[PDB]
Amino acid sequence: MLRLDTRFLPGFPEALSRHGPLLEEARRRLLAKRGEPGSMLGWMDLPEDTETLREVRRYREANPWVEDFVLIGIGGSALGPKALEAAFNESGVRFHYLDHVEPEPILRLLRTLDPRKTLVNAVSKSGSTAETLAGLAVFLKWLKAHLGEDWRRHLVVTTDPKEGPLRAFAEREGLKAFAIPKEVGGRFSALSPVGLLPLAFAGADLDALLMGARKANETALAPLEESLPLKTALLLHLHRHLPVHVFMVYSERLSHLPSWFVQLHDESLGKVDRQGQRVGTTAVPALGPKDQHAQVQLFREGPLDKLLALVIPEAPLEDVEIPEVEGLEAASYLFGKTLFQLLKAEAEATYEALAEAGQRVYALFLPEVSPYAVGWLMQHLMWQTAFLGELWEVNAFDQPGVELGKVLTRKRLAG
Amino acid sequence: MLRLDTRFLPGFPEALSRHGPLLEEARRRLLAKRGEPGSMLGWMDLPEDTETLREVRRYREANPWVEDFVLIGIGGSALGPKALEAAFNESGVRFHYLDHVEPEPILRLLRTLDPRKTLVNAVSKSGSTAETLAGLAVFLKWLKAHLGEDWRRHLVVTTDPKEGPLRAFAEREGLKAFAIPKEVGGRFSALSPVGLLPLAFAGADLDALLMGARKANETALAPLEESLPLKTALLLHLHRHLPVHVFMVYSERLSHLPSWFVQLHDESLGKVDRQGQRVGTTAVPALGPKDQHAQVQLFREGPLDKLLALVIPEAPLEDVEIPEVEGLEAASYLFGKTLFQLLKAEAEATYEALAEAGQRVYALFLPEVSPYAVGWLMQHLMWQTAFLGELWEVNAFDQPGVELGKVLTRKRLAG
Repeated sequence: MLRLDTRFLPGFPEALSRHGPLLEEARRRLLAKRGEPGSMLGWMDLPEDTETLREVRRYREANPWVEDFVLIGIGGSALGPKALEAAFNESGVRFHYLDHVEPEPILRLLRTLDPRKTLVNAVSKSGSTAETLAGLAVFLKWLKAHLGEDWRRHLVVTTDPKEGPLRAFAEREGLKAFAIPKEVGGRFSALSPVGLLPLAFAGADLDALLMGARKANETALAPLEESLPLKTALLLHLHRHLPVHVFMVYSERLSHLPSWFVQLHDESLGKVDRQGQRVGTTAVPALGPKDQHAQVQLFREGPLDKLLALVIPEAPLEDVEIPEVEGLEAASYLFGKTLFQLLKAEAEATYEALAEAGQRVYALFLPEVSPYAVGWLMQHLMWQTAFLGELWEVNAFDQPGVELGKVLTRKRLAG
Repeated sequence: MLRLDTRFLPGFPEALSRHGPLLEEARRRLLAKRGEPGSMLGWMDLPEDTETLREVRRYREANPWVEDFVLIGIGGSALGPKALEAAFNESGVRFHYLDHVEPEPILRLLRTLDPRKTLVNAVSKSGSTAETLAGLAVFLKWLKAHLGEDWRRHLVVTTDPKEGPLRAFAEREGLKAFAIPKEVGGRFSALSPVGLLPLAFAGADLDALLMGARKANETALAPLEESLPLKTALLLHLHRHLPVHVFMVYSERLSHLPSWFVQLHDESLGKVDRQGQRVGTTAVPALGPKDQHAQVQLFREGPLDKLLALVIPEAPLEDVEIPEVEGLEAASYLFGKTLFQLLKAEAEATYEALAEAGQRVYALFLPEVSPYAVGWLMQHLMWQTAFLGELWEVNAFDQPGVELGKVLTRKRLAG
């Protein structure tokens, strides 16, 4: 059960009632856009597509030879997969993310990977993302050079079902391809094959992941008092006057989740509203307890300009008891305790410390770090973001600001 | 040679001139503090220690059996090492960082690493950091159980030369130990054995790293016009009221540098000044070009409340030509160009786009990503930060805010 804790924000229950109408209206506006072509709300439906999932799995089982999975993708095509694979890799398959174009790290891959054991997954919604095309071209030459005509079995594409150069290339070469639904933006595509394909090779429980996401869907359409997504949307809305929103996760397995959320929040809400005003808060990634040794100092004695969300697990999947050390008595207070016990204590300690310093902070508790709880959390955050899009009167599903950089890049490349 | 570019900040030359006296005094105040025990300015001298790096090299050479290096450390004892090792690993030795206490990831390491090929490095300045003592306890049991009498050779300690439980433990057990100078704080310890030891096993050029840092020391003492650290200190100072400071690096090899800077900036300047006021800006990490697909959208159309610094390399160490692909004509504009050429184009393009959007942005150019250039950059930033400590009238070398969390943690664990 994903649980919202606002022990340090006493006025919330009342503020929720007060803003009930506003929230109901924001939700009404969003839902009224479904089915409308181009509204980009397809991410709502991904958790219900259990058939594509079985298809992804079948393909994975038909290719047990894969030892190295090279995902050539950037942004929405990489952050979700990275976040999920780092947390649920049970298969031992090695994942390499080409979410950049710096030559050296890529040459190292070409020189250390066995072509016969490598599967390249080119991922891009439009299929024309510059970085991905560049990386693909490099890996294609490599594949053909080492595998001859047997290269095609080593390249799988994930892109729009009909449009774009990747789709066309896949059709032309008879390559296996998965689809990113037309109405699903890259930023909201984590639960589509974008995330499902690599997770299948990672041997994660895809069914549990989607089960969690479907539960989040239920909370999104539930009565206000049970609509967690609307509650957290309100929390951010009520603190929209604070420029920074910190997303801190107390888990190493979920070390890549903060980055995924930063993109979700930043790219969705950093927009010009209906009123022509530049809006959006700055999402800042953090991990616990490591960031108690990097950013907490600032949260504690720096400006009171932040709204902090802490994601805390309540149980481990497999704990470890901290053993006694002869000759190291200074650590005796730890002996007998478990690592998760230390993890949880630090999370609770920091949560309190942040509140004691006057910062506005709340927590989202996860029963444990599992596909079910994480799928719930991610889908929840996508809903949160979508609702905020209504409350802030912006288009939460586009990204007008990234176009110029692409044009200027082409210019400098050509002349 | 590091290069500062302020092409999109036309009023900077006048501002530098006008604030000349202020900057000169900030520098004088900092330098006047040297010599005085407890000033925590030992990081200025690390580049001139031409004895310790030899000792580090000899130790490494005497242990060519290491295939896996497990660094148990957090915050200042982990970020510097991660940033450096990720950028300069030439040996292929696999590094594992215990900068957390979540049970599963650690259990995975205990079950997949070969004890005979593993070297454990416990790093902590105080020697009593909770997370590190817990991680060490666990690995100690593991080492003893699988290595017998030869366990001691697989554990090396990096801590204060005289204080703390780690120092005492190392002397009691006859373990190899390296020293973090008394006057060197954790977040300023990257060029001490904290970073030198792991870098040695990574096969990187330690000498070049310190030489580059020495160059930065020179710039810190140079005439104002040539003192890059005082110039960037001014830039951050002139935007001290803006809540956010983005640090974006256009390199994958340096993917861990932003995190290192965030701790350096946040923990040092997020303080209560001498007038009792809360000060400090929020450092936000970013990587190029991947963040053009995640955070740039917000920088482009969101609030103009940031000062952005872009770190851009000017040359690759080894480039890669993007090969033409038969059947992928939509990518022909990339054929013939190189990966670095693309990287550079995107960096310049984004730098300009950010300025076009009205954001206060500047760039720091590195000749290439090398120990020399990066050592220069890191030392430059430490000076920048120390100068800012004077300009903002705060103690940039302590961290009062993290104590409560530790106290509450012990309280929780006890009961």
